[PDB]
Amino acid sequence: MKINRQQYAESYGPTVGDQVRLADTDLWIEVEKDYTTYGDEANFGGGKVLREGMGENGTYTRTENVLDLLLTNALILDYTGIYKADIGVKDGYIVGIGKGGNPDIMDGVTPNMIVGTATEVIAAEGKIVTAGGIDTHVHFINPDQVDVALANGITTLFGGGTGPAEGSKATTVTPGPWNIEKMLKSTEGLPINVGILGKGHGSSIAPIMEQIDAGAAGLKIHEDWGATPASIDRSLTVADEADVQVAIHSDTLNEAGFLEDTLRAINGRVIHSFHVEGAGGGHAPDIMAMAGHPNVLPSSTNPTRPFTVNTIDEHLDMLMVCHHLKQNIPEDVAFADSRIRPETIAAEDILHDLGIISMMSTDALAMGRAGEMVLRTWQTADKMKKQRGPLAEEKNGSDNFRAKRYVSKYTINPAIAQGIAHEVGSIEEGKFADLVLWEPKFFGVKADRVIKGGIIAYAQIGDPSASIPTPQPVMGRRMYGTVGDLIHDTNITFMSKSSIQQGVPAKLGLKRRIGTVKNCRNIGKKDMKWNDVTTDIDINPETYEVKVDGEVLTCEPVKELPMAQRYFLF
Amino acid sequence: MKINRQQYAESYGPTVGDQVRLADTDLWIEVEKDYTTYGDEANFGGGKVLREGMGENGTYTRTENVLDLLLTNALILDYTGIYKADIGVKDGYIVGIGKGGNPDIMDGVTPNMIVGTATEVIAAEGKIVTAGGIDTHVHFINPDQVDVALANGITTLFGGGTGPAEGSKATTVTPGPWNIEKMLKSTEGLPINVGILGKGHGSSIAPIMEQIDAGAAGLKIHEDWGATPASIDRSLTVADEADVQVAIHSDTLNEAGFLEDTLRAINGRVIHSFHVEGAGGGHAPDIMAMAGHPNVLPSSTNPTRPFTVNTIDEHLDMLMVCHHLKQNIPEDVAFADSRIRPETIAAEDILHDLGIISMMSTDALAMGRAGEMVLRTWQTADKMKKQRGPLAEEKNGSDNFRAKRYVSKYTINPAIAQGIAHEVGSIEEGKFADLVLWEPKFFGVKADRVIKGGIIAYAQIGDPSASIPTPQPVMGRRMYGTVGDLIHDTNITFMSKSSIQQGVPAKLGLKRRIGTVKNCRNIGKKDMKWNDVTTDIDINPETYEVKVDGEVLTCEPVKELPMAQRYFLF
Amino acid sequence: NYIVPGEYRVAEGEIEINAGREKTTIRVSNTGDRPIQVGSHIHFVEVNKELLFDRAEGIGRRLNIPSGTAARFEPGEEMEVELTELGGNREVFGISDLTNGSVDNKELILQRAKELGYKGVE
Amino acid sequence: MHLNPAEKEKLQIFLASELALKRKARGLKLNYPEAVAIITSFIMEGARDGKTVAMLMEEGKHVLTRDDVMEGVPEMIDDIQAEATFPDGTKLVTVHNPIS
Amino acid sequence: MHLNPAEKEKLQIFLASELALKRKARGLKLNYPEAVAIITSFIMEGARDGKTVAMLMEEGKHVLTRDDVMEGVPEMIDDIQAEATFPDGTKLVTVHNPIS
Amino acid sequence: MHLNPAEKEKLQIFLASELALKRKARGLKLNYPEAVAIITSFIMEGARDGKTVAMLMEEGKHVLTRDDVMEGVPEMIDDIQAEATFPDGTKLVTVHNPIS
Ligand SMILES: [Ag+]
Ligand SMILES: [Ag+]
Ligand SMILES: [Ag+]
Ligand SMILES: [Ag+]
Ligand code: NI
Ligand code: NI
Ligand code: NI
Ligand code: NI
Ligand SMILES: [O]
Ligand SMILES: [O]
Repeated sequence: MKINRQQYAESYGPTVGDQVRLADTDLWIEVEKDYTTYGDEANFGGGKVLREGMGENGTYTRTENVLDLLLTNALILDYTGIYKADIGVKDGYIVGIGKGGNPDIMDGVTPNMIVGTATEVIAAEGKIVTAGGIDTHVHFINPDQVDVALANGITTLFGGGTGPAEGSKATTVTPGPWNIEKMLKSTEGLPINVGILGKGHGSSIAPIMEQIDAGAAGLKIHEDWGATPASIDRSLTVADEADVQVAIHSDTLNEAGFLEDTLRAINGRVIHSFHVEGAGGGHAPDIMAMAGHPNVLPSSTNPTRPFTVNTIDEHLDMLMVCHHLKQNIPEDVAFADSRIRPETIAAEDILHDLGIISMMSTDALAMGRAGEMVLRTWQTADKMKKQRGPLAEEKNGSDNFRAKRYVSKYTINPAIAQGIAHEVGSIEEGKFADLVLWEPKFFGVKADRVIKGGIIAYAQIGDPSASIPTPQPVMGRRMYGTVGDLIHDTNITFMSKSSIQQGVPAKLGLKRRIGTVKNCRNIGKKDMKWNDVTTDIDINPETYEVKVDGEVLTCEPVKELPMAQRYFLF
Repeated sequence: MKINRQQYAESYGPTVGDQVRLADTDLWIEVEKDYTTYGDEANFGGGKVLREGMGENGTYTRTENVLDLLLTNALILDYTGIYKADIGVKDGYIVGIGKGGNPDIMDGVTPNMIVGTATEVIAAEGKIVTAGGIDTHVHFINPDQVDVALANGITTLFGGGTGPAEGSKATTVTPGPWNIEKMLKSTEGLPINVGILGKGHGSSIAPIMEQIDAGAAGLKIHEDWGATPASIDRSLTVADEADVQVAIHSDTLNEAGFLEDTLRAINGRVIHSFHVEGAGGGHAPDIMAMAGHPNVLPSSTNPTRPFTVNTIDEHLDMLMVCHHLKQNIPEDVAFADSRIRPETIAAEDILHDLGIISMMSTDALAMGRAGEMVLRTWQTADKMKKQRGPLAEEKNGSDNFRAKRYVSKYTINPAIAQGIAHEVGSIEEGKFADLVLWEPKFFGVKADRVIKGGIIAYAQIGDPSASIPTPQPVMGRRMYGTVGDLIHDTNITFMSKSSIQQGVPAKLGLKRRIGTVKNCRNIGKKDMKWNDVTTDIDINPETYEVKVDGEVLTCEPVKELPMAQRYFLF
Repeated sequence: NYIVPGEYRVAEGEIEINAGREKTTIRVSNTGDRPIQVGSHIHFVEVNKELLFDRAEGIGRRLNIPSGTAARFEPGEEMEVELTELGGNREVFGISDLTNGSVDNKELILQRAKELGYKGVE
Repeated sequence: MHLNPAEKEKLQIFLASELALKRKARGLKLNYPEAVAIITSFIMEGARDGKTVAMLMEEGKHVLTRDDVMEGVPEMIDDIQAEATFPDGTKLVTVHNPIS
Repeated sequence: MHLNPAEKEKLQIFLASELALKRKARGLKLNYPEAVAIITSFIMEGARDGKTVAMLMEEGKHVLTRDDVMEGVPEMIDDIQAEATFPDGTKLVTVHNPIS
Repeated sequence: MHLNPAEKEKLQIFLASELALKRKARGLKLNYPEAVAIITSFIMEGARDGKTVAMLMEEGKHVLTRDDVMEGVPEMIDDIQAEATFPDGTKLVTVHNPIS
């Protein structure tokens, strides 16, 4: 008996060779392989396969290769591949990617993916499943920002702040032992993974290091605290000792140095360059040249992503409002014109497409949008396909190569940069079960369900008084993973090895899962999945034109984007 | 000096012989007796009786027969009676039903109902007071469902789920030790009593029993997991050992047996039959015959309650949406026609009226309405009075007999079925102070105040910025019982004896009151208060007509209900 | 170039289910007065006692239908179905408690079926 | 007023519908949430008028047509579901394929 | 805008009043929450107009009559209370027995 | 509808704008939150219409004049900021000194 490929895809989701459109973009992903055994597909419901003695095993106790949760028939989109599999979760981690069910009667069952008495089922047939997004440029300004992040598929927030204090409103900084302790306690109530950055400023080691020992997961060097040679040098000396990452927003004003001075202070040590294009901050006009260096892990923030007809007008005024600039102070106008540059914003689109900028991030509530990292990644990929054509690496008319290059920018690459990819950032066996289900029609726009540590934390779901959950109004809502003590077991606080060794979690009474930051001094650009290109980036100081391999990088701004007015009420 | 009966009832609430209309129904309850001493009624306010040296005792410390809380002048509606009393609460439990005040100067004071320095006062004059509702068919899908339940007077949720996972969206199941532990922790944050059901599926004892040992309060057998003879048998063997209840949603498809096969597997052991009418699930077409058996504790879910002109059109389409049925697959149309039956829905109204179906429940967010168990109980009673007339048992032109038969369906009977009636389900001395105040005009529609463990958890109250609390907008709001650590002391997590003996609460750090499930293997239909009828129910397999004592049970659907468009904004 | 958000472009061809397993056609009759619907993955010998067929021919087998679908038998209906072989370890536990081990133990399965009145033990 | 949770939520649908209707009146092609909001509010106001579930299942397929909405919106909406208080209590309406 | 909690809540009353007025305009007899919403919003908009508490205590008894509302609604509403910002700050208005 | 947090919040701005416009239509001088609500909703509805950021920066300075608002309101509003979905995605509009 045979099923045509349209009916097969309707029932079980797509299989090998089938393509799926990403929302209302021009981007097509193709199923590369499928772990199923055709006819033994797992499914749940009335008269379906996952029933006792059938696709559900009735013999094995939970410890005996039985799952706590099976996602059936998932279309995985990950740096590791675009492929069809069941996903098995146990003790809050991904334990099996393959074929779930009952070895009693089914062929091809992955041995540790038994559906048993202990197993919950999520139907992923017809869904795209990705890793949770890893946002490494978060300002903690307003707790309302967390649901905004969850609604667009973000599961980890790395950054800093104490709420809407001016220090926090400009910089990803939780400064000093006391502010760090207070925000680790606050974190107990936030339904998302968190890591806190200390102030990467000082001329003595001790004031900087004591933040790492207090429970910071990294440092932020910001020009608003003095992005001087000394603050850069001391921060990186601390980071090399403590095994944590340093993020930098460099000296835009070129007050104590130009870019070459900042690179000399770094002295070949690993650093994460934030908003590397420079509208969000950095050496005017040539900061984006950072992204060519082997020791630099370069991220964009999201408002420049991608280059549109309203970008420049919006950014010139945003910078006026953010910096309190006056239109009748010539030095303010000159500063703004030196910082907001169509030449570097247009080049930023192409550097993303070429794998020269490795990461996306938000700059949430300081100069960026908490719920638009995933959204603007795909809008950029779609613009680049329209303006540059399929990449040479593509086959079968699919955009799989571009889809793996771009999904890496907000999943695995930030995780690697931060020293947390042992826990999060990809759908791989042994990693924490932070998973986002998307309807293809809503892909990258509005998440269906966000799984945190193997329990749903956030869902687009309807009327709580209704007979069924699908009636209006369908909106983003916190789910049982956020409630009571379950918020502790489904979320990770990432901390320095030293703060963990010194017992800070017990001292502060932290109940959340504790994640260890490690292995982020030994990495470089080569470690950025699908985004590992080093090259000489030339930025003309007079014209701001960007050149790579002697070729000017330029593209036009677009009048319209997908993943925009078809979807949003405002 | 004498007071006429109109002024008496306005000042103190009604007294013996006085009748009260239930909302906008045709149902009248009559005060059967009054514990007061006329002239010594308790009341609180300026120049009122509960003042030091007067109706308040100024001598006794709290331990010396003094109450923490007195509800003055309550009209109790309970399986135990419809009568006027003061209700005294201490240490979160009902300690006295009788006459409160000061034995110094008042006649007839119940000895442990002293109003003292330690005593808070709730005025219940002109209110109806009931037990909190016990909903034993809850799907834990969306935490927003809890306020919906509180707003219609529900105080205990028994069921299962992990949030909007497909397993939980179809079945009242929290599967396996890990999911159960995670949801017991979630429960710490839910302002309502909770008991969790495990998966009642397997062919070996150990995978089922380990859920009871992990902290489940019972099991659910659901056809979506395989409602086979084996899963039924193993679940009941576990339940008989563990002293917990089993709920069943039987094999609608008759795949492994017909009703007589399911009854043979049960083998005379006690079981709770969910949605016994069968629109919500079960052997097509004759599941409702379960409700005639002495070992079956039968509940309805609420969307069939009662039979209205929109019921069938609504249910046929609801089942199409719920099951993903296609109108052009003849087997889907045949299935739907075999399951949604006016003959069994009409008979269900009369079986309720006759005391043959013992319980109501919601089926919250799977196939039923979280906030309409109480609402639809009274709409059914009102329809039955209009179509069948006063029951023969009635006296004085009151509906007291019908009111006790119907209030039992959502208070005491589910509590007895679940093994929790030692703690909850009625207004009796020694039970937990879960109490709902109703204005008669809103009775069964919108609760005034919901008391949980002797503290108000939920109230219809107005503008929080106002001089007084009655200005608009008046809406359902969480009260201080829900806030901080008080949510732990005012709510009960119900658990198996074995999980309690094995120290699960301390292992998981549960701070809630722990309730023990017990005495639910030794009971049957005879134990269902006012709803204890066993009889041969015949369901014609060709016509679906229902007969009891040789008589076809049929009634018409109604075009209008009370407790509907007079009250609701949508 | 009309855009349907999230649409599929499925490849050419057909998906063969249960490829390479033996297929068997049998006649089955619902002798009962209520409808019986049978899922794709129930051990076929363990279905409702009132379905009459050669029970031996259901041992070690299930319906050769797409995963998660069912065959429906109206009251009194007789029709042919196609069976495929169980796979994996070819063991069945629970369901109607007729097997509880290898599907190879045909005589033991049929003896229990006959004693419990599963119609068609020949 | 004694608003319960669902009454408080469902006020939002009426508001979104009022916003969408103003956008349609100034000549915009409506987007996905606009279209859903208009048809949902229609159903809830129909229940309040005392229409049957059967009448609203029919009418809901004629509230908006494909020339009222953006490219792809018809194909994004498989169905629209709403629960409202009819004269005979709360019932579920599902409008299947509301826009062609 | 600097909205405080009461300003955010009281927007809901205006909305419920707008919904109720549309239901009255298409010829429905109004129910309990509709009637309360209309009279409440009247009071709050009256305060904003700079009417006195005394004027609104009188006017609120003539916003709706028994032929505007369902059977029993007049007798369900003992009073309607609202606090609003008058030219002389927040004051409480109670309209007693607003519908006969 | 799949409303996200910002969509749910921004419905409130449209509502406050509708309330303020009704107050202006019956001849009231508008106060601070009314004025902000009207100009904010104008910007968000402009984005929905497909105007540019540059057009709304100009137009927003002519929605209300000093004779529409109470004494001191012009000088209380330094600027009005709103983010909305333009055809090219979310952008920030700031209207500087909207009322003189
Ligand atoms: Ag800025
Ligand atoms: Ag700035
Ligand atoms: Ag259903
Ligand atoms: Ag269903
Ligand atoms: Ni920066
Ligand atoms: Ni920043
Ligand atoms: Ni059920
Ligand atoms: Ni259910
Ligand atoms: O930034
Ligand atoms: O159910």
